[PDB]
Amino acid sequence: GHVGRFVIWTESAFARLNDLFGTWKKPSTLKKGYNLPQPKMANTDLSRLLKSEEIRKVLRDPRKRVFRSVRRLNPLTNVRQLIKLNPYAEVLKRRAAL
Amino acid sequence: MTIRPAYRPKIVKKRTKHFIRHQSDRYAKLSHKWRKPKGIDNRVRRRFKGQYLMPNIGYGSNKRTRHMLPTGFKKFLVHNVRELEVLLMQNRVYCGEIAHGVSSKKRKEIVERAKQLSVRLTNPNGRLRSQE
Amino acid sequence: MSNIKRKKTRKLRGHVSHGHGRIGKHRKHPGGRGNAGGMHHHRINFDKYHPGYFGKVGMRNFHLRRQHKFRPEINLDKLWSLVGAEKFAELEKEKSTKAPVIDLVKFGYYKLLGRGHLPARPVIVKAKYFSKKAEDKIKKAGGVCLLSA
Amino acid sequence: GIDINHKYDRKVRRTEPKSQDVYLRLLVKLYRFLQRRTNKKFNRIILKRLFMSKINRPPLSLQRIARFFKAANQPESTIVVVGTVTDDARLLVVPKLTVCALHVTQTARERILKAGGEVLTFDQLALRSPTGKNTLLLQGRRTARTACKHFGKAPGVPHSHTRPYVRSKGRKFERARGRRSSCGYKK
RNA sequence: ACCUAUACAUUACCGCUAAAGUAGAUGAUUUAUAUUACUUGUGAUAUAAAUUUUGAAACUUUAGUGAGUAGGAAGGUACAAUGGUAUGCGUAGAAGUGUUUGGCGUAAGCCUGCAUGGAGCUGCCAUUGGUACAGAUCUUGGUGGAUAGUAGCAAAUAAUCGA
RNA sequence: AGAUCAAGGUUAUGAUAUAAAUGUCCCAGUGGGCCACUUUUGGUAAGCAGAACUGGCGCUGUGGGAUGAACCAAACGUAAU
RNA sequence: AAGUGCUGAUAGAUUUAUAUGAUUACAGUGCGUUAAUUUUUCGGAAUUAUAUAAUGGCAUAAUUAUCAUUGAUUUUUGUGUUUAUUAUAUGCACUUGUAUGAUUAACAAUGCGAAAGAUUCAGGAUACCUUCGGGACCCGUCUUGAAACACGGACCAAGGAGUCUAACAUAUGUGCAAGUUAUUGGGAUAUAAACCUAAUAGCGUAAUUAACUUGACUAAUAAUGGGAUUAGUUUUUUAGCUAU
RNA sequence: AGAGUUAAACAGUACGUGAAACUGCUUAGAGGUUAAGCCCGAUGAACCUGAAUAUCCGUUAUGGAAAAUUCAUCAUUAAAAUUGUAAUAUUUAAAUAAUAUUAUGAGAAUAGUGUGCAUUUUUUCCAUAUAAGGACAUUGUAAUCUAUUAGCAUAUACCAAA
Repeated sequence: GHVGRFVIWTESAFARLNDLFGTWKKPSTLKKGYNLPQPKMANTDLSRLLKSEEIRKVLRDPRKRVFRSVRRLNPLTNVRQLIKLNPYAEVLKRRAAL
Repeated sequence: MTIRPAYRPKIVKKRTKHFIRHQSDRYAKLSHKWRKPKGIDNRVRRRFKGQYLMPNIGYGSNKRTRHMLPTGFKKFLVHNVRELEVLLMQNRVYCGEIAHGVSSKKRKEIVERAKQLSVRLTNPNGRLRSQE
Repeated sequence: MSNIKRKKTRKLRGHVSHGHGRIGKHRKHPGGRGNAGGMHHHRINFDKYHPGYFGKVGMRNFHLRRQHKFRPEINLDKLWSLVGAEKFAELEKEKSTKAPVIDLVKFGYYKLLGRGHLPARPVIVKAKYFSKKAEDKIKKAGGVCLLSA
Repeated sequence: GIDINHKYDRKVRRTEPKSQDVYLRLLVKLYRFLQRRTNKKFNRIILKRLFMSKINRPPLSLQRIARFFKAANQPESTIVVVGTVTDDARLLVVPKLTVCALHVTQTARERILKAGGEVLTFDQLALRSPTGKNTLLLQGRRTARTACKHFGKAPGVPHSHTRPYVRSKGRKFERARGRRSSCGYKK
């Protein structure tokens, strides 16, 4: 089930494969009505498909940070979050403590 | 002499003890290797108090330190020499154990070759045998 | 020859009652063997899902022979794929030295029906039969539906 | 504690092609990238339709390639079909059109090329119209097929018309009691 | 006041579920410095050093969340064979078996040392089967307690001496 | 009762969305239930018999009631506080 | 209600942030107007105008709208007024500074992976023995309910039970597509394989009647013709957005 | 029981392996409570597994040796590729493309020769300077965040209660 045995063609062997499975242009003569199967993807190179300059004039958003940064502090014991969150509340600290 | 890897973590563990299969104390036919009981009036399946404990995924170890050995390394069964050349630049996450099939003749080379690539073999002094 | 891991028995083994129940065990034949009884204890199953079982509509033909109803069929829908479409372009210049000659019984067909909506060229159709709309919708285009022998 | 999340919080869909086809499982690899970096909805419905079975990618004859195209005003809109384009002999003269398809029957490749236009795999589409400008993305009927004719059946309602699982068409095959008002009843 | 749950809460970890991000690497990015356009000022160029693959079936980010018979679905795992493969292992010791050898796995399981053994065996990719046992008064062989010496060796009159 | 025009402000209670909508396989099992508040019929009563509603047990561990299938708290990934 | 002013303790601290993406925006320190005022004299210290809409305060106009209306409450504000309050007007360098990337790290002590040789500190219900505490009924089964005064089971090794087939139906995979399908046969031939292949034949392509009859849209064109609800491609002009 | 034979008698006619069930013997510790077993936390004994080197307020300051070089400011020379141009032939009339040949050019690349070619270069080992030659682990310590628990209490404002 494993494709690709190492193979050796002779000369007149190799010159008959354009008859057995005929060609891309015309069908075959030695297999009546046979027609070579067409792939679902003819160009099949992704790294040149994605390369590409026909596609990278469309692409929008290369989101380049990660933005994890998560921990919830406490704005009732950590004063430095009070003045980040309610900035006016810094004043009332320096007013009544004054 | 091999430095333990890649600035080692602290391997911590939910249970060390292994799970030991209902009624295996009672019978010599039952192996201690766990079976889930399926049977209806069973207090172990039902998870009664002070019966024992079943497996689940909740005891699953940290995904960093999963399969890590005591030495911070992870195993890699080596079976001949040119499997050690796989560990030429994995000698910093993995470690080799020479198989049980590998004979005393070849092990002397695997031990000497793996001393050059600095890997930490987990069983040298196997088939020593300071003999013929 | 069938991949067994996807069969349930690899998986149900072993929990006890193998998928079939503790209460209502997998017994031998708990409803009847076969189409028993589609007229008493399976009747709901037999009407729905098969209305029309259990009767006789009738005309008995002792030893039907399957040649006296042979009559293969063709609509006007094809009729012109039987000549080449590459032989349709030339009569579509327009230039009518034609109708063509189609001999539908030499192909395999007898009855020429009329589904169709065929083009404005004439045709000459030698088939053994007719529809009412096969005769009209050809002779409107000029040609003639003609009797094969 | 909370009551609840029951089910199905597990939403229901298919998320990779079940074809192990090495050509299809590469056009997916591409079209993942053409819809996460160009957020078109045109390109979702190609990644979504590269996933489905062969039911859900039903054939679409050469005449509906053409019968839809001639609904006009887009004379260079390529016809995008995630599936098969077969051939209609009941169409005689075929217009010159450009076709994107997974598979094209050769009796339709011999005709479209002769007209002559193009036949495109889905990688030549994306290297030409990555955002899908000037394309016509069609699909043939999913319930065209005759397995679907039998769904679902109470004889007793005035609307079923849904096709039993007989073995054979004739009299003395489910045609008597419960279908005719003489024998039994009319369903 | 205080004690008390597998509940509540904040944290670590496992899974699930739901979202979200990454693939121009004859590219991207640093740090300096030479030059520089110079826009005051900041970019572009040269040099020197540096970082920058992932079974994309992968990696990264985020949040919620976990009862279960009967029952269904997924993913693993043991057994044995076939077709390919591992330039596999093996009388310098295969299978098996034992074992306070040492670990791995959440588990099924698995690797390894020593012991015995004495000729074959395995990993992977396919496809398959006479494919996993605690039960069935299951089958067939073996063995325990009882009892390893207990019930018992009591009808038919009876033997004893010395050689 | 309809088919096309013309005019229309700010879309017409509240609070919700652990996604909803829809096919197929009507696929597995099930088609012996018991318990309880309030309602209730037969019986003299019954841990009896039979129904209506809601919740449970069945399938369910943990905390409490010394004890317990259903009571009262509470529903259960491995751990610390 | 305010931080008012703290003092005590507890447990915990993900992170290979490139083992395929900011360590930078913040603020905080150390150099470059002024002048008197004050205080200690060794610092500090204080001071105005410096530009606000000014927000709060006062007076007044003004109007929206109202508990109750003598009034009060407003509302849109607007002006004047001074009483205060707040923010903006800190670049260039430079730190071992704070924050923020699930915010744990600075100081010491103890001890040398130590050539073979070999200790220290932590850990090991691995699989047992010793010592205590807590919990803890026997499994399988049928059952509404089993530890049951329900049935089977003394113990152990081997064996041991959802399969082949036939015909359908659905789902998925694959090939070809109005077709498709060698396989009964034949031919080539390398060997019960593979290959090649004529005439059919099934199934599909057209149906409905008990039957004989009959046989699918106005038309050279048309997806339930027509209608709604339509993903999507084309398209409209409009400010308009990044570049221009 | 010695001895002998064999590679082996732990292959001596249960004749390969030799499992379990059950057990005689040795060694170890222990015994009046769920009958014993068992779960979880610890324990004594025993055995065992794992453990670390380029820095504070740096992969910085600085002196010794050795060898040597396609390295220099090196220079020629010989290749073989790479990359990018151009040309021919294969091509689906053309182009594109793709292959294969031909040729240009740059920088690189080895190998050989080469101011001084060891002049201060160049690859490798040694000196002293700030915290210290650690870099780790096990700990007492310290302050920080999260969740929390107990504690003292500067001060306003409110309603009648005089």
